[PDB]
Amino acid sequence: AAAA
Amino acid sequence: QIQSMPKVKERVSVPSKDDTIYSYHDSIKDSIKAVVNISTMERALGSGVIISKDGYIVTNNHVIDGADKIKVTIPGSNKEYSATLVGTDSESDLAVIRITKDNLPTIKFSDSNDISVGDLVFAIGNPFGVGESVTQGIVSALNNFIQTDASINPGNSGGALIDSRGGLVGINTAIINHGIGFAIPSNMVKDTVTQLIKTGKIERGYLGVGLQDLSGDLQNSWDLITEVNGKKVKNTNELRNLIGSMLPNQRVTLKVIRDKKERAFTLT
Amino acid sequence: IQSMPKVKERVSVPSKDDTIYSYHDSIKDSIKAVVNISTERALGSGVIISKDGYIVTNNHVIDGADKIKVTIPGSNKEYSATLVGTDSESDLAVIRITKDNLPTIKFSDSNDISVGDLVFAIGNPFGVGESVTQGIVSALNNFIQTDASINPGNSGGALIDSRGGLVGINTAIISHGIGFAIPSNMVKDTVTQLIKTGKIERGYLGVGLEGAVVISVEKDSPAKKAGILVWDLITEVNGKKVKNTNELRNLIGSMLPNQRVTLKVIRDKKERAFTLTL
Amino acid sequence: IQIQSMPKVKERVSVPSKDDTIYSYHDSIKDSIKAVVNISTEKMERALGSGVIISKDGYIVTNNHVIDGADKIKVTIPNKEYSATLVGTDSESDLAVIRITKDNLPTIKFSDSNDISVGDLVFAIGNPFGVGESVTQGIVSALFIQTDASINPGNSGGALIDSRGGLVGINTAIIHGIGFAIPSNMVKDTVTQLIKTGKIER
Repeated sequence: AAAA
Repeated sequence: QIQSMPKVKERVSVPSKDDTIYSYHDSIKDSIKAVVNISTMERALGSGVIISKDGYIVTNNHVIDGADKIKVTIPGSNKEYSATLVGTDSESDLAVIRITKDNLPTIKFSDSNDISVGDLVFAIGNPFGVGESVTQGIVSALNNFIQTDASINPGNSGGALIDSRGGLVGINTAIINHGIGFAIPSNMVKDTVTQLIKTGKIERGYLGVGLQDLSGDLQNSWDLITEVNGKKVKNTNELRNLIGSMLPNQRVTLKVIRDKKERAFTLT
Repeated sequence: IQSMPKVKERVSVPSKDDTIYSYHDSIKDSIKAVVNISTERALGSGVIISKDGYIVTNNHVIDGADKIKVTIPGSNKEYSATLVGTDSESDLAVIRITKDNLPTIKFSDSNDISVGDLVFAIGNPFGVGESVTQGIVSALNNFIQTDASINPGNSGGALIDSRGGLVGINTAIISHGIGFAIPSNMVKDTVTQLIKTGKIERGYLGVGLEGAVVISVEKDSPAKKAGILVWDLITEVNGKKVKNTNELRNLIGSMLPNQRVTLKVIRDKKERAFTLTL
Repeated sequence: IQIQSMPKVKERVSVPSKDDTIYSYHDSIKDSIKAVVNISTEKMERALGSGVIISKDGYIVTNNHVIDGADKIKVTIPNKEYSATLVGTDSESDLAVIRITKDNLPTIKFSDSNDISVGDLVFAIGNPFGVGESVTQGIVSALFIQTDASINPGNSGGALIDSRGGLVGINTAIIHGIGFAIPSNMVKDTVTQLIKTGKIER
């Protein structure tokens, strides 16, 4: 649900 | 001034021989051996499709969601195999499981981006681990989701949607009549089951910006917390980053600085 | 007792590794003429008739629509359409858009089709893409019965043959696994009479539910002027005796209006009346 | 993993693309339609179901549940109104045999149901309301015989024919899109005993  | 078709002179049917029948069996005889049953048979749950010689299987996420001891049955044999969960994508309704068997009949993937409406397709499923269950139809509509007038039911869910070559064009997905069913396209299935087998789950990608589309305010046309910006078609940017896959490289486009920015989608 | 020779051969489609079996080439051109009927959310599909801008639909697709809009499948966006006519008794209606060089649906002879003909039901549910269904001709009566799924997306859309020629216009009827469509000969006749006049081939119908019971007598109608009160039971139109309501509605529709007919009414006692249909 | 993709699609095969010819299964199912009768009662919304003629002298097979509870059964051939009589029943197989008093009736020929396979083209013929026939196209889904052709109360007791037009089964409408039918080889044995003896022993 998140990263970069 | 209504245009009209010529008069119908001839009428072509199937072979009119008293000796021969018309069938689709040869076109589907091989793919049926790669569609398996999935149980915990009196009380079964959905079907599945073998995708690897060494024992990897695809099904719907809703087919398996909740079970504790997944068992499969293969066309032939009649022996039950213990299956272990590999991955489960909730958004795509896809899951991968594995059994300990070699030289299994596998299914070959067709390119779901080369199909047209009207293509002959077959929905294969193994609802109760005793035999097959094929339904016939056509590709009704295209895109993300394949609509077909072939019977897609809980018995067929998780099963194989093949073309006339037996190649997998999608995975059946029963949702809740209209006589129209849905199937997850094979290209999407191919990408998901690789990520589920390799990394164990589906890794998306996240920028940290809220997007919106321009309609009347058309002008000339960070990461950790928040932002509310615009972009051209604020639907493709979310798909480009969800496919960006965790910690890659980033490119962007101009407007001003940080918030109230405009991202133009193009290259890498 | 009589049995068949045991089957020896079994033929299929091509099914080569390079080759798929697909009706796409047979349906490719007929899809372009199936547009979407929008209001002001959309709910229906239509077929282009004139090369333009004349479009056929069902009458119940637009019955009570604020503003007709037509999304056509030519990589185009929402056109504006005006009403041309609405034949209530045939569930047909025509609309017109200001556009030329449009794909037109060539009509096929509805009297040539027989049970078992390969047919396809094309629709345009939301203006984003077509919606083809595959099936055969299930039965002929006065509509067409099809086992190809007819749904609200298909309603007013094209029912075609293997050549891509219009054999019917799809009509959805409150949900079975059997769909119905209006024959193409009836559509072509009803559409031409709608683009010329307002299309009408009947007079009054002041009636409703031993013949047919009158339920309502419209104001300023041939039935009221003649003296047909409510609860009258029309038994015989001219000479032919009427069994029920549908039999009576057939006779009044066959008459080209503004012609003289005498009726037989039984309000406890048989009372005849001469009228002039409107 | 090692996902095995298939070759790209190069060519697309359809039906004859001629503008003067249509593709249609009529010439194959026209003869079998003549043998599928309607089954109503004496006391239009009198319909019970359908049946097929199996002998030229008037034998008709149908479902046991179609005629369960009737005065004497009225049969309509695709003609008008013929009185029938019960020859035999078998609720286990859900098959019934009735007889009308006509001659040289259109007969239905039986196919060996042990030769059909999953994927064979089949048509479900039925005479729902005596005013005409109703046919639906599908395939053999599984081997009862499972099919994706429509099997509704109008088809119950009617014919399930192959591409030739021979009987591969008698429809049974079990009140999604999975109809059923009793294989023709079992119908062959059941109607033979129901005509000989009153019913089936076993």
